[PDB]
Formats: sequence, structure tokens, C-alpha cells
Amino acid sequence: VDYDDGIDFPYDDPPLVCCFGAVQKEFVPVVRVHDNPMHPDIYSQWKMLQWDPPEFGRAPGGPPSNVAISHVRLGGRAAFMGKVGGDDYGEELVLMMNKERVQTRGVKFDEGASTACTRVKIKFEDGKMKAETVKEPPEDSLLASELNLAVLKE
Amino acid sequence: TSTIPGFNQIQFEGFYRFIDQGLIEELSKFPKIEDIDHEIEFQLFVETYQLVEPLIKERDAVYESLTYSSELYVS
Repeated sequence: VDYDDGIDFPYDDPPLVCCFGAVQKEFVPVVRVHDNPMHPDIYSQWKMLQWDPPEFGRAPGGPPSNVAISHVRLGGRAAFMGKVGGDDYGEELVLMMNKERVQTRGVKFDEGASTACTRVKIKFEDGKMKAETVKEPPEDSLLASELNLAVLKE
Repeated sequence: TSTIPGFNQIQFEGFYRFIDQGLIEELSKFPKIEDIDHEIEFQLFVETYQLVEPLIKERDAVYESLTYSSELYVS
């Protein structure tokens, strides 16, 4: 088993990076309990928690699309490999990628799902409320047959 | 702390302090008043101090050339 592009030119000078996974406009995965809440409603004071922040939150990472954008803006080349919905927000995220000159040939476009929207069934167990995912979002549901092997080659 | 204060807040917090304590503070210094024959006596019961709202609104007071003012009553 092998894959051939039929091209022999040396690609291009800043070598490509492929960023695999999910795209969100901005989204912090790393969350933990912090000691100091500011006021629960006044967002005008949460600056105090971006200048004296939790230590896990001192330099948050985010979606790999953030890394793709930053890498391209730092002068490299990035391809984002992932899936988005056919809805307006998936278009907005692909447009964000394209305007940032992130290469989106591996970005698939599910037509029957709603980008960020995950279906979950709320359940009660041990008297606690719980959720279970009934349908995964597009960005969670890229198949191994939807990989762009030209990107993974480059 | 986190943000540029409201510029009028220095006035606002001053005036509210005047309402929140300066009325009690100054009315508390009102003495008992005694007549010349030492038989009749008058005092304000400062605990009953009551500012009723201005019966005339600002945009009417400015038009009629009046003072926009609350009325202090005491028993």
C-alpha cells in the first residue's frame, strides 16, 4: 500500500505543517479549579485574572487551528486537517482559516451536521445530573477515509 | 480597581456619604431647647429623619427656575 502524488518538484521553501483535529473560534480546553473568583457577573474585573492568572492558565493553549494560524503568521505554512459543518459557522471557520492563509485541503465539509453543535442526552444517575453524547460534532467525527494524503505527504 | 472610575463618581460617592451619614451626624448635634422659665422643652427626634423625594422633576425645576430638592422631615 502506497500513495503517489505524481509530482516531483520540491514542494515549497517553508515546509508544511499539518494541524489535525478541531477548529473553534476560540476555546480553552485546559480548565481546572481556581482559588480566586472575581465577581460572578461583572466581566469588567476578569482582567485581574488575566494578569494574575491561575498557573495552569498562565499560557493557555487552544484548538490546533490557533496553532495553524499562528504558525502561518510567524511565516511558516500550515494545513489544517479536520471537519466542519455545511452550516454558516463552518463556512465562517473555513473563511477564518483561508483569510489567515491556512491551507484547507484536508478540511472536509459534513453536510448533515451543525459544526460546533454536539447532541447530548441529559441523564440523572446517583441523583446527579449527567450528560452522554448522542451525536458527536463534525470536528469530532472526521473519518480515516477523509484524510488528505497529499497534505500528510507534504 | 479593574477599570477607569466613573469621572463623576467622586461627586456621587461624596453626595451619597452626605445622605448616608451627614444627615444623622448633623441632626444628632441638634440640642434640646429650653425656655427662659425652665418649664418647656423642645427636641428633634433625629431617628425619624425622612427625605421625601422632590415633588418637581429636574427638567421642570430648570424650566421654572427652581431648586431641585428633597424635603427633610423630622418628628
